[PDB]
Amino acid sequence: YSLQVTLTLVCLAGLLMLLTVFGNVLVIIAVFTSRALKAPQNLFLVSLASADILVATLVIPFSLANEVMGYWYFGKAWCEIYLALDVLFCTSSIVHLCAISLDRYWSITQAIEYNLKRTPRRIKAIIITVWVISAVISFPPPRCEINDQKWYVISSCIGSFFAPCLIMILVYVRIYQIAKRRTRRWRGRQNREKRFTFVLAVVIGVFVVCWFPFFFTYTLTAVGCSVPRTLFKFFFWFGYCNSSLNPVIYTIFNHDFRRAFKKILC
Ligand SMILES: Cc1cccc2c(Nc3ccncc3)cccc12
Repeated sequence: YSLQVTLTLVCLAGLLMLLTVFGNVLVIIAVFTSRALKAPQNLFLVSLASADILVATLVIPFSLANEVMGYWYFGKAWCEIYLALDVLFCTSSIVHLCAISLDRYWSITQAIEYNLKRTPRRIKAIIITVWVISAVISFPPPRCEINDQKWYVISSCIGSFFAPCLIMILVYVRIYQIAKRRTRRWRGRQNREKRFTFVLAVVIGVFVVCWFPFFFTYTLTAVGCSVPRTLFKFFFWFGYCNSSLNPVIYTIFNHDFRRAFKKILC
């Protein structure tokens, strides 16, 4: 492997881990320290931040060690569990994003009924269901490689990314259509149209641009195309990289969160 570039790589990934943990814990605090943030829907954000902190703190070094060291030095008793835990954490983050999107959609449409049914008990039930589905989809599993079973890989990739991606796309397309239909003083309204298009396109695009390449390229390898070469590692690294940005997308566009972060910083 590289002799000085390894220092550049290890340096860069430590930077990544730092940024991730920082932002996610900032959220967990703001959310836990802000009275205006005492809403049942922010439990999803808290769970997502906790999952991302766990992944960044523990899974990254083993993958940072791998590639860098160049081989799996830790106990072979760990690859079969390291890979599964990585899969579980990433799928849990994705499912948390999808559940947050679904809650937003159900709050925007059928607002009265869903507000009647927005109990913290239901919020916790959804959180536990997400975690249990993440555990179920990760229950099946000098070197360590990811699983290569075609059927298992295809099923896991499909049910862990493609379904939540489609659900998020549909829900946010519906939300965009609703906002546009309700869009029609006038300068403020037209400014608001532009603002919402943005906040949604960023949310719709960061997740896709960060995960679709890996999962696409992942299946491509599984289906047999396997054209991805080295770029897969870059696509792989884009995915962890996506987690660090994840809290920013979901918290910056909310004033109650902005002001809480400003208070915390100052
Ligand atoms: C099916 C599945 C779902 C979630 C994560 C997985 C993973 N780990 C990654 C992959 C991309 N970025 C960060 C971590 C490896 C192999 C399969 C996975």
